Amino acid sequence: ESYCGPCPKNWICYKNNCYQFFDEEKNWYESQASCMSQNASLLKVYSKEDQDLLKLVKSYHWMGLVHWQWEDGSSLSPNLLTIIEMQKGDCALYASSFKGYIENCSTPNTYICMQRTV
Amino acid sequence: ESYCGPCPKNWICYKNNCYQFFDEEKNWYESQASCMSQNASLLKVYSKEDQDLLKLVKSYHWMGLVHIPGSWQWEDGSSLSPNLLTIIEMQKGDCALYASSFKGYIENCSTPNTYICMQR
Ligand SMILES: O=C(N[C@H](C(=O)Nc1cnccc1-c1ccc(C(F)(F)F)cc1)c1cccc(C(F)(F)F)c1)c1cnccc1-c1ccc(C(F)(F)F)cc1
Repeated sequence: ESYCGPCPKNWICYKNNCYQFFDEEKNWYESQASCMSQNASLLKVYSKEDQDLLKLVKSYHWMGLVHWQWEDGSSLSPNLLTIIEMQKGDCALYASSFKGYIENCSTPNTYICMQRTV
Repeated sequence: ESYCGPCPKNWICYKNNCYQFFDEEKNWYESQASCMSQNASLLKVYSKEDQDLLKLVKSYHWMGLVHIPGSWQWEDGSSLSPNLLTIIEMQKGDCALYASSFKGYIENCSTPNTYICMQR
């Protein structure tokens, strides 16, 4: 047993990360700004074990991966995501299980915001 | 305060409730026993606000709602709140599957289904 967080009330907490799904479709840049306004960033995938809840995510959602590195400038670690071509573009949609579909950054999509606690 | 729980280590926490999805298909009675083995119960729906994450649940899963011939009641013996679930009959049964958004499908208790456990 343990506690999870800290997270704001409207976020799912899993292994001390906070996740929130946004159903209003936006391009990658507008989604990034939305997460920032919530003291967060777009989903960053850094651990298959500590983020194994992402195996259960359905549909396709902006994550913070750009052409590959994350918003915060950090690199994509190997053996975390299978990146699959789909549409010509420089952004990627998260899909289960641990897949990234390359997508046009200007195409509206739903998105996942995430806050790390440490 | 800003922490959620307590909950078992690898469960999801939301508004101080803990949830775990089980992909193994079991009948209602086996699912109930599985949650109890983990010091939990099958999903109980009490608030569309506190449990609005249930709007995002895909597919159908056992919850702790049973018919006692009476009315629909939860495992713990408490009553189903009105205006919470829309109950839809499509099989002869005394048990119910949760489906989004805030629906309960009457289902044969013996039919294997995936299930959701919950702890508070
Ligand atoms: O992924 C979407 N739904 C699955 C789903 O239920 N998947 C299953 C598939 N097959 C079978 C079962 C599930 C499943 C069933 C019950 C639970 C339970 F234990 F919770 F009870 C969890 C999973 C999902 C995944 C993680 C957490 C939750 C939640 F906790 F909210 F219930 C739900 C989904 C679908 N449409 C739009 C948006 C989403 C979505 C996107 C991001 C996020 C996140 F996490 F990033 F915020 C959450 C939801």
